[PDB]
Amino acid sequence: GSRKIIHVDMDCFAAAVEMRDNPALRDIPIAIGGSRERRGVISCANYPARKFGVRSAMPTGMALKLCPHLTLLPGRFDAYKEASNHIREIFSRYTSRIEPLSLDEAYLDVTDSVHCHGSATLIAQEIRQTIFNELQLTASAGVAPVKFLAKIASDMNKPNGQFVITPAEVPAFLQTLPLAKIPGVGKVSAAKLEAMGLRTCGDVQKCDLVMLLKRFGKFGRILWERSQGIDERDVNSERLRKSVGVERTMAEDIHHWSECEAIIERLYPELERRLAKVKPDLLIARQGVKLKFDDFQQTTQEHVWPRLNKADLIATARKTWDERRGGRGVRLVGLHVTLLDP
DNA sequence: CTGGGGTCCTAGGACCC
DNA sequence: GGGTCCTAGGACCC
Ligand SMILES: Nc1ccn([C@@H]2O[C@H](COP(=O)(O)CP(=O)(O)OP(=O)(O)O)[C@@H](O)[C@H]2O)c(=O)n1
Ligand SMILES: [Mn+2]
Ligand SMILES: [Mn+2]
Repeated sequence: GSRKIIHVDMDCFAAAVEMRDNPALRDIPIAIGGSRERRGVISCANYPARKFGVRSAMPTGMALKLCPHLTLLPGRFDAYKEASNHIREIFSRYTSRIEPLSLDEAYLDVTDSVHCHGSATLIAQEIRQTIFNELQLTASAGVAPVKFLAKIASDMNKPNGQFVITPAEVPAFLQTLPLAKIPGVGKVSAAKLEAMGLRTCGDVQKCDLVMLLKRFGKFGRILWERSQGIDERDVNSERLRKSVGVERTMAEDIHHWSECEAIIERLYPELERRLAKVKPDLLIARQGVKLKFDDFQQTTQEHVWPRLNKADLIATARKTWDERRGGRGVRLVGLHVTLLDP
């Protein structure tokens, strides 16, 4: 049919929760990210900091080259987690059809709700307001007939605002929309479809689908469907965690197995505790390890295995350390585990 | 000067048709 | 010629 979707997105989420519990940071540049001593990167940044040009996923070295007086915080999870619990409860009051994406996001299908006389625009306005009133944080909304447009619109108005796209607005909206804003079209593909001349949807709309399944396979279909603004994906509230990882990047590389083993001794207890919260008996499907060398190439060894076992990890890492390092430094060691199927 | 937590997609070989 | 599991890797998102 024609549904009503509401992408809610907390505005620079982890930064906002810091500014509220510490109003001193309200107007001075702040970021959450690992310190440059540790080779970290920026998670999020307040608006005083984005002035300078600091964005998420930026190396901390560069965040300070463009904003020296940047206050760097490590980050507090629950403070973000507890806040993200509340917003989800607030969604619960309006629908049960809630697809949580990350901590600050949520797709909401409201097609079958009469909370605000069946107007998605108010329901969105309500959640944004009632989140503000009880958590003292601001949120932003995107209303659309489908999932990906509701998300694009949530960044449309950006800070403490919303943006609505009706089916009559859609065909014009997609003429000028660049492929890179379509969630799932990141840097590499954006660069590639453009080597073929395709920068906006409207360029793809005049293209052939037979060939787009040649050059891109399945991804060419998804591209083609939304360059057409078709998106059948349903708001699923049932998705579960499939895997639990713990990984670490160290200040200066390591070159000897004894060091790598010393790291594994310390990340295993965290992986145990984390997996305990979900499987108190530790039964799993596969476990494995992950190295990242200095040439940034990354390798994985993982094999079917019944229960989180410390000694098999050290074993498997050691074997990977031997036959795949080629005597390069390694900047990252990590442990992984794939959950059982239920 | 490049995190840490994840998701989904691809592809070859193995296994069992 | 199948499906499906197993494994490794890559693009992508917050
Ligand atoms: N690469 C990344 C990107 C995001 N994050 C995490 O994602 C959160 C919100 O996502 P987000 O993408 O919405 C950013 P937000 O802070 O909310 O800015 P906005 O107001 O424009 O939406 C941040 O608070 C970070 O912890 C990360 O850890 N690594
Ligand atoms: Mn956000
Ligand atoms: Mn978000």
